[PDB]
Amino acid sequence: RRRRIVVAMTGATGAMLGIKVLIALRRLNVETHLVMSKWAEATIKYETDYHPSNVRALADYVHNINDMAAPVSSGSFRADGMIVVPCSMKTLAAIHSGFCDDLISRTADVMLKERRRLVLVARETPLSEIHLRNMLEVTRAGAVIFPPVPAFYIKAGSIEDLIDQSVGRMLDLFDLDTGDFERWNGW
Amino acid sequence: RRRRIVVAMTGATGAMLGIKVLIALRRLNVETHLVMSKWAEATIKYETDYHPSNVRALADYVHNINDMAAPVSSGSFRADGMIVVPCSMKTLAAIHSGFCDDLISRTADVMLKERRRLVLVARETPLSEIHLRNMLEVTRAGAVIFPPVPAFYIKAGSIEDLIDQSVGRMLDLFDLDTGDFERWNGW
Amino acid sequence: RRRRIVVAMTGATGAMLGIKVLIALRRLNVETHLVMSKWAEATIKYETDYHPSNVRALADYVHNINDMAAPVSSGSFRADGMIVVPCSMKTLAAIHSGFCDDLISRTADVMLKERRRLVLVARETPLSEIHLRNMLEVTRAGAVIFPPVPAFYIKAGSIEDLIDQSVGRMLDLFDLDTGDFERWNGW
Amino acid sequence: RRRRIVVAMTGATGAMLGIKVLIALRRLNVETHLVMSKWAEATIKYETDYHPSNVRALADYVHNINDMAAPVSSGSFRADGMIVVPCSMKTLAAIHSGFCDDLISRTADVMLKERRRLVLVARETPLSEIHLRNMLEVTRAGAVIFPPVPAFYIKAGSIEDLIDQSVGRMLDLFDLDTGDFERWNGW
Amino acid sequence: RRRRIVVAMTGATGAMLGIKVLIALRRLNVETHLVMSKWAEATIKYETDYHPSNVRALADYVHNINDMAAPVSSGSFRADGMIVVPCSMKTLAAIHSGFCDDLISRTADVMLKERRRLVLVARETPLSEIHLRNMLEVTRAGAVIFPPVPAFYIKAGSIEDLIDQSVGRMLDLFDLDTGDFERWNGWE
Amino acid sequence: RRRRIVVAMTGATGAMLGIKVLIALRRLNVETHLVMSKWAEATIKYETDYHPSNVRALADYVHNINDMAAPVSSGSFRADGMIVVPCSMKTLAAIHSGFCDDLISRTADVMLKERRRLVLVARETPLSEIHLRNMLEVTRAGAVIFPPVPAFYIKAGSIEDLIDQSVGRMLDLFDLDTGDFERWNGW
Amino acid sequence: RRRRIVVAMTGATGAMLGIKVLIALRRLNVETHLVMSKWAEATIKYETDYHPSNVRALADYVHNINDMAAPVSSGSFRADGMIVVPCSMKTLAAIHSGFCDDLISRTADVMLKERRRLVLVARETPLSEIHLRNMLEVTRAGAVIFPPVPAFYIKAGSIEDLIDQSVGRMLDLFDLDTGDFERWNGW
Amino acid sequence: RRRRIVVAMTGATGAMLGIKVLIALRRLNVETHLVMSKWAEATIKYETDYHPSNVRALADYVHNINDMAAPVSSGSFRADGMIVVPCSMKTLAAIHSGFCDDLISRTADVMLKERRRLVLVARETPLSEIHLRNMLEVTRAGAVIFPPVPAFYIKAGSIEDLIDQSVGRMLDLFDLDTGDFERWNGW
Ligand SMILES: Cc1cc2nc3c(=O)[nH]c(=O)nc-3n(C[C@H](O)[C@H](O)[C@H](O)COP(=O)(O)O)c2cc1C
Ligand SMILES: Cc1cc2nc3c(=O)[nH]c(=O)nc-3n(C[C@H](O)[C@H](O)[C@H](O)COP(=O)(O)O)c2cc1C
Ligand SMILES: Cc1cc2nc3c(=O)[nH]c(=O)nc-3n(C[C@H](O)[C@H](O)[C@H](O)COP(=O)(O)O)c2cc1C
Ligand SMILES: Cc1cc2nc3c(=O)[nH]c(=O)nc-3n(C[C@H](O)[C@H](O)[C@H](O)COP(=O)(O)O)c2cc1C
Ligand SMILES: Cc1cc2nc3c(=O)[nH]c(=O)nc-3n(C[C@H](O)[C@H](O)[C@H](O)COP(=O)(O)O)c2cc1C
Ligand SMILES: Cc1cc2nc3c(=O)[nH]c(=O)nc-3n(C[C@H](O)[C@H](O)[C@H](O)COP(=O)(O)O)c2cc1C
Ligand SMILES: Cc1cc2nc3c(=O)[nH]c(=O)nc-3n(C[C@H](O)[C@H](O)[C@H](O)COP(=O)(O)O)c2cc1C
Ligand SMILES: Cc1cc2nc3c(=O)[nH]c(=O)nc-3n(C[C@H](O)[C@H](O)[C@H](O)COP(=O)(O)O)c2cc1C
Ligand code: DMA
Ligand code: DMA
Ligand code: DMA
Ligand code: DMA
Ligand code: DMA
Ligand code: DMA
Ligand code: DMA
Ligand code: DMA
Repeated sequence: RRRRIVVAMTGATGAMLGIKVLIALRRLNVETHLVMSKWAEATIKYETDYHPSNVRALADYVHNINDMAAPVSSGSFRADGMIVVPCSMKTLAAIHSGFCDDLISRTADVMLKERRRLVLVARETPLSEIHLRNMLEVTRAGAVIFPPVPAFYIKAGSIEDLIDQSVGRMLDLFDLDTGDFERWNGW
Repeated sequence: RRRRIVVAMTGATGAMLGIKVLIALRRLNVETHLVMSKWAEATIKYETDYHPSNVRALADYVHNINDMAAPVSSGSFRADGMIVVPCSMKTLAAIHSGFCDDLISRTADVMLKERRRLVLVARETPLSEIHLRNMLEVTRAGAVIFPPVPAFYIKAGSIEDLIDQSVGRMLDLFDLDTGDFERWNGW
Repeated sequence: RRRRIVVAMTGATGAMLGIKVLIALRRLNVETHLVMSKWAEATIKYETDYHPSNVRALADYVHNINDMAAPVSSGSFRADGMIVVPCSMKTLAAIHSGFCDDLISRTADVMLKERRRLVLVARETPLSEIHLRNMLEVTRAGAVIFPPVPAFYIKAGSIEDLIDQSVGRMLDLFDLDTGDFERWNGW
Repeated sequence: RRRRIVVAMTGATGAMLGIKVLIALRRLNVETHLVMSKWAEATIKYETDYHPSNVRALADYVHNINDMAAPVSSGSFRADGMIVVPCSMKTLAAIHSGFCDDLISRTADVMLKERRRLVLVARETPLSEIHLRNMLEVTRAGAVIFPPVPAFYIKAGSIEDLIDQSVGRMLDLFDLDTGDFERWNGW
Repeated sequence: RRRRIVVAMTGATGAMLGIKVLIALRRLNVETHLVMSKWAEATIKYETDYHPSNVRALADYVHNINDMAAPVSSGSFRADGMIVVPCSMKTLAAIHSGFCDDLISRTADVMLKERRRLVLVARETPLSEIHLRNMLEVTRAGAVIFPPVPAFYIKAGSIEDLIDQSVGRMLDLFDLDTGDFERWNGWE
Repeated sequence: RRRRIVVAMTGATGAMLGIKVLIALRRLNVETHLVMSKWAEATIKYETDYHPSNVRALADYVHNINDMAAPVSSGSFRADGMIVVPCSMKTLAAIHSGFCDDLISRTADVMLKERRRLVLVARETPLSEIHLRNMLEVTRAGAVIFPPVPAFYIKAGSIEDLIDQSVGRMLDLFDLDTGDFERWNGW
Repeated sequence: RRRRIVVAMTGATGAMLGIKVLIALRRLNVETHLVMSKWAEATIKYETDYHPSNVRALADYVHNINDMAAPVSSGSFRADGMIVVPCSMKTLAAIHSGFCDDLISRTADVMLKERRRLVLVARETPLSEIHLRNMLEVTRAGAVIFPPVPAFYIKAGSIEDLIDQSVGRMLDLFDLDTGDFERWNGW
Repeated sequence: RRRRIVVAMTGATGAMLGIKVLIALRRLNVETHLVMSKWAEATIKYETDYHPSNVRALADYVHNINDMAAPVSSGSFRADGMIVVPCSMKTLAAIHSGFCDDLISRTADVMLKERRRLVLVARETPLSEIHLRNMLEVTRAGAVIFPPVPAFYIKAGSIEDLIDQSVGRMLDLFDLDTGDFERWNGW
């Protein structure tokens, strides 16, 4: 019935990106399935005013990071995509290597084998050859690398305006239209 | 005598990153050599309150984008590094491919052959396999890929605070200390 | 203004190598930051007369293996080098793959992206194609593989004499001279 | 009816490893064929109390390094394996490249084409990309790389104890049990 | 306390390039360690008015090509870099393959493993796929390929002027300024 | 009925090499088709006594650098080979990449697809990994890389002697004998 | 005026192939330049009735294996091709690696760079991955691998009949027709 | 109880090699399973005095080339190895590509997956890059390439003497000793 998208958050800086993804997906009437890593919860508390319990309330369903029996861990579970936002280099490497020992990496591993859209908001700078090799080869395996670089051409008035443009551009990859930002139409 | 760094700006969004790099380098008593692409001047006018003539005044020397006889185009010219900020995918590809048909790509080509530090603030999202292949292989050739992703863990109060942290992290790669941002020291 | 070097120990045999690196680095007035793996602590207990607390007293600062918020885990933290001594195949693989899920592998991951010297005293024999592929490719990413093979040409009288020579050659890679071993100068 | 093993010594430090291999193999009733390089003889004289004449007496047969007509140089010659101990980087590269211009490299070249066990006690530190590429690719061709790294977990009392453990683990690869060292069996 | 640079000469044409490197480094108070191959000595005799004994006098220390126990053959030996000038395809291949069976190739092999600057003035034309593969892959291992192609834009009045510029550009890679050639500064 | 050879000059130093190639080819009764890049004309003026109009007078036919409709730009046009002398790194990369947006790179692109001899006098030092990758891979596509390195073994009396020898060796690749230099015949 | 072909013999079994190549080329009015390795001379003596001096008399010119100043060692020397018959794995590896430390490997190295026909009668069985890697990659560099495998379909009456057929097929690669063997034209 | 070896003959010249393999294996008390391709039967008739029915009588079991249900086509069937003698380039390519559309290529495909010894007496000269790519990559997959090149150093008196030596060296790869040829033991 309703479209399903798995939203995974990891311990890279940029926790507000994952929070605003859940808000935008809820408004778009998308059934969300949230998984938060241990260090994702730590960065949520430290960088934002949200508590992990507040972020869990923004999602239709929540699954435990270590619960490999969760419904989303099986390819038979029907879902239409997954976004890891923000995505740490550790989780990027787990997905690239195939070492799927938690629910985030396993569900991403499953999305790739089932040929479902997987978007990794990989946040790190500068990049080593390890990071770039992982990005290139996971891209060839089917994933989409979305570095959250600001779009300064929108003449933003606040940090939130840039984050809203980024979140809207992320969800474009699932053929979803937030209508929350100004798309380019020339000068 | 004074350290020399070539500062190149291209037509990717984020012109304020290159402007604040020139300001920080001037304060650090670094002799700067500025080159601006045609579309870099266009994005400076459109996203910022600066005019190209204002940015040129922030640099000790300015060289024309099409002047292949400029001093910085020769490896015999002594310089200590180059940063392309912001760096478009087009200029990243010119450097990766070796098609050095303007002063920015030629000077970058020269920095790589002379084994001088070259930093590319490559701004694009999402990334295709073309972008990532260019990033990986130019990295193996010696360049440093620095995607300008914000560091939200600093609890920034403004867009300028995030840009200042990014610029300071860029210049760390030249062993320069702005002292303009708060470095991580735990929670 | 002292030089900072991260000393990481893992659960490969040869715990005395890491202990003597700390002792050396202290005598040369280097500020050492020690991280010990869980199995490093076990190997320290089993094959040396030291206790992990004795090892911690040899370092200027100690960080917990699971504390991903430690200062050394960020590239903004300035450091001059990192040595993993001894380095197990497990940790070598974590660094090669990029699966940086503890402080040793994350700090090493940061050293590579910030282009700082990383020395892996990788101890294992014989070597599989997995080990050698990881060594070769992590070398291309910037790390130095240092197998702790004895230099019998020094005509040592004890195991400790051979360890001292190995430790001295390790620290040569950071441009540090222990002056504790006979450098080669003909027969 | 006796098993034949070619024992080759090259000019890497650690000549005692090859001497003890000859002693251990004689104990095990293996017919040994010794080949010593020119710089192996110099190394034997420098760092051991053995003269090359003493080492030749430890072997059943001795062949000249320059004698490409020696029996071991033909694949039609029955042999069960070969160990280069210690193995220099030069000889590792001769075997990797295929430039078989002396009896050691040619016999190793023959062992690989006849699909016989070839162990290279490659001793060098630190390792360059050249060394590791040669190790990885000669491994894929069928060779076993055995860095002589000490097993400190045996809680040794002398340098000789650690050499004995290494020699025993080397000969494990030929399915031989010296019985002179303590194998791991838990704490 | 002085900087040490190993200067290796091989049997590629261009022996004067190595001779002028030794002279320039002496001028810069660099302690030079010279190794000459067998065919480098033949090339010196044929192409120059120097005898190998004259070239050896230009260096602070000279090591035998066959002496694998020379000080420079160990990584424990302190040194800031090595330049092979001129560098034959044979020696380029020895370094690329790792077949380090003489003092020049072994010392270069050691420079690469110790992460020290290694410059190969590789002289050959035209180039085969063998040469180019060796150049590309040894570059990735850390070496610098410096083909001695003349910089005609200096408007030289003699062969020696072009050689002096090449030698100065070589030593730039060791952060050394001979001050004996005109660096580019736009159109004169 | 005469052989046709395209002579292309680019903005690398060494303009006299291309001028002498034209003179040598004229003496050998070869119909030459000249294309000069914009920066080739500037280098001709700067480092030689020739004017570009003098160089055009040495050729049988001259085509404009931006005229993609020139006869030599089509494979249907009969031609026996092409030499780019001197060849910049920029034009080397244009040919390697296939970005054939001027008459020199397009004609070279055509020579490769029609399996005609293409000689690139690629002049640059030192060489980066970008340059060498382009040289290796364009060689595999069919091109011949000819770095203009002097042949001191001819015991030359002037710069012109060494240039004459290089030019003669260049034209050897087209099975042409200038007879203007001394070929090697032993000591 | 006459065609020049370098004939190189190495220390693989099959010296009679090289001798019969020299006889066939003399009959075809080809100027032959012979180079014999040290182990080719030993092989000639052992498995043929020829003395090396008899083989030298079959050639128009002879050059010493260690004479790097011989005429054929330079690309400036006019020559139409080279055949190494028989070709050892050692010499195959010297050519593949580029380690051209004798006149045979240097002349072959020169033939490849000058784009002249090079035929390697590589004789070894079985083949290792080293041998096949060298064969494949030297082929891509321009060489032709000619294993001297007998053509039994000619219905030979002696060993010499099969040798004559191999020699004729070898020289087919130089566009030469010995005319002393029966080519295939159906049953 | 008895050793089983699959003997496959294909349509390359050298049918007598396959016949003599069958005779040698019968003498060695090895249970042989013969498969002949269509063009091997034509080759047997043309260059030997045997009829295909005579060759079938030399084997213990015979299977039809198109019978994909034969016992040897399954990995569950116990067998100790397989030799394809002689091996055409077509069959070499079928095994390399995996296009196992007859019993010879499928049985070889099975031998590789079950990790059993597979020897390909690949006969062709000269070799293309296609042939050598197939040889190299099928070798890495487990097969042994055995070019039937004669060993002239045995000082043979007839064609059959050289064939007997090749056959004995072939079966050396199955740890079998025909004992009817002189192995090398010096001059
Ligand atoms: C405050 C803080 C910020 C961090 N930011 C990043 C980051 O931007 N990128 C990254 O790759 N890792 C970052 N890390 C490190 C990761 O949290 C660490 O590698 C962790 O093991 C990743 O775990 P996870 O992917 O399972 O959530 C940060 C850590 C902390 C404590
Ligand atoms: C307003 C604007 C913003 C742009 N932002 C980017 C960008 O973020 N990344 C990118 O690769 N190209 C961007 N482009 C496109 C580049 O300007 C374009 O590819 C141009 O050819 C690059 O030229 P240059 O690198 O020589 O300056 C942008 C263009 C415009 C007009
Ligand atoms: C006594 C002992 C000795 C060990 N020696 C080695 C070794 O030499 N090399 C290795 O790769 N692993 C060795 N291991 C196994 C590692 O401890 C194990 O793989 C562990 O997962 C490594 O974890 P760490 O790198 O986080 O310390 C040893 C284990 C024990 C108990
Ligand atoms: C005293 C001494 C110790 C050496 N130790 C090593 C070593 O440990 N590893 C290495 O690759 N080369 C070492 N070498 C250099 C080799 O001996 C040199 O490369 C030589 O050419 C190897 O030749 P071979 O393999 O034929 O014996 C050493 C040389 C000397 C004089
Ligand atoms: C006069 C002369 C000039 C030579 N020039 C070159 C050259 O320019 N490039 C090259 O690769 N080899 C050249 N050689 C060949 C090398 O000397 C030969 O390959 C030798 O084996 C190299 O040995 P080395 O590198 O140890 O000195 C030349 C030889 C001679 C006699
Ligand atoms: C005086 C001068 C000398 C130059 N020499 C070289 C050179 O030797 N090699 C090179 O790659 N570029 C050299 N360049 C830079 C090229 O001219 C520049 O990259 C240009 O874009 C090449 O354009 P073209 O290949 O279309 O002629 C030189 C430039 C100048 C002004
Ligand atoms: C009698 C005899 C036969 C040989 N046959 C071969 C052979 O068929 N293939 C091979 O690669 N090496 C063979 N060799 C070994 C080579 O002679 C040896 O590797 C030598 O180093 C090659 O040197 P060269 O290529 O410079 O002549 C044989 C050696 C001897 C003594
Ligand atoms: C008389 C004759 C001799 C042949 N010799 C060879 C040969 O030596 N090598 C080869 O690859 N093909 C040779 N062929 C071609 C093969 O028979 C042909 O490619 C066939 O398709 C192979 O089929 P098979 O491998 O299934 O037997 C020969 C063909 C004929 C008629
Ligand atoms: C947790 C669980 C039962 C996973 C199995 O589903 P899958 O994605 O591995 O595919 P399949 O339905 O074939 O088992
Ligand atoms: C613009 C110009 C004259 C470039 C030449 O310098 P380079 O970097 O190509 O090196 P070199 O000094 O050897 O010519
Ligand atoms: C604990 C912590 C702050 C980790 C992030 O380090 P970083 O190097 O990724 O920081 P940045 O790239 O934003 O400078
Ligand atoms: C001394 C000698 C005979 C060397 C050739 O060995 P080989 O393995 O090539 O012999 P063959 O392949 O002929 O059995
Ligand atoms: C001549 C000689 C003794 C060389 C050893 O140098 P090395 O670098 O291989 O030894 P180590 O690594 O122990 O310093
Ligand atoms: C100026 C022009 C006609 C270019 C097309 O040449 P082409 O070789 O691509 O065309 P064709 O394949 O028909 O020769
Ligand atoms: C003995 C000798 C002169 C060797 C040089 O040959 P080469 O082909 O390398 O010289 P060049 O490239 O100048 O023609
Ligand atoms: C004719 C037949 C039964 C073929 C199956 O062989 P297999 O080795 O593919 O079967 P399995 O894997 O079940 O042993």
